Amino acid sequence: FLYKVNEYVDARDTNMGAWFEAQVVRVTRKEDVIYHVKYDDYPENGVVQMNSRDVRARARTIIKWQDLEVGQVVMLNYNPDNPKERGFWYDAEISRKRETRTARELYANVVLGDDSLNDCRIIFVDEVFKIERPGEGSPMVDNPMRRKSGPSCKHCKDDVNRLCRVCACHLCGGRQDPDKQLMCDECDMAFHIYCLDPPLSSVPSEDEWYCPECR
Amino acid sequence: ARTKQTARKS
Ligand SMILES: [Zn+2]
Ligand SMILES: [Zn+2]
Ligand SMILES: [Zn+2]
Repeated sequence: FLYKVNEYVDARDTNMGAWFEAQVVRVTRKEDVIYHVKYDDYPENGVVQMNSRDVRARARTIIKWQDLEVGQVVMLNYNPDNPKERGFWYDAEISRKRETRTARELYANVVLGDDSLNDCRIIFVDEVFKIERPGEGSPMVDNPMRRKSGPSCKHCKDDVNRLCRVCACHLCGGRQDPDKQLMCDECDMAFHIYCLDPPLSSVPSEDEWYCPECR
Repeated sequence: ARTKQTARKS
């Protein structure tokens, strides 16, 4: 049938409506089947079950500015919360494009996991992906390149080997053992479980946690 | 409680 095991694909999180880089692990039946996929860089989530609807062949082809026509549904990067920043990958129908001397302006209606979002100013016009349509093209069986996702930091430049205090631990600057990296519900700064002067031994089951700076 | 691993998917 359609998608095979080991095949690299994109899994759409029905909640936020975004597409994530994943890989098929198993395929069961209830084209009405269940896809058990694992996310490349989300091991803490393990295997996840997906409807055939929320699974497509891994994106690979980039549509450059010149070939972007209005009314063309594609997959681009957008950050609904911080539009001026890099976000995640959603489906969108390009509404209009406007090129001047200072910038190529791309506008599209970003589709989310509940309802559309009309007339969004797409920042990354060079990173537009063509949606692989079921059947057309070959299956992705070889480990492909990585799309850049998640907001970037202008203090360490997202360089893994660099210690930061804005995107990493507000205290030391490390970036390891991230599931123990408490995040204050006030200044959004990260604090390791084992860094602040009474080192906590576990995760505060309490919904909120306000760091020392914020009491 | 929000850990950096949890708040990833905004
Ligand atoms: Zn940083
Ligand atoms: Zn630390
Ligand atoms: Zn704080």
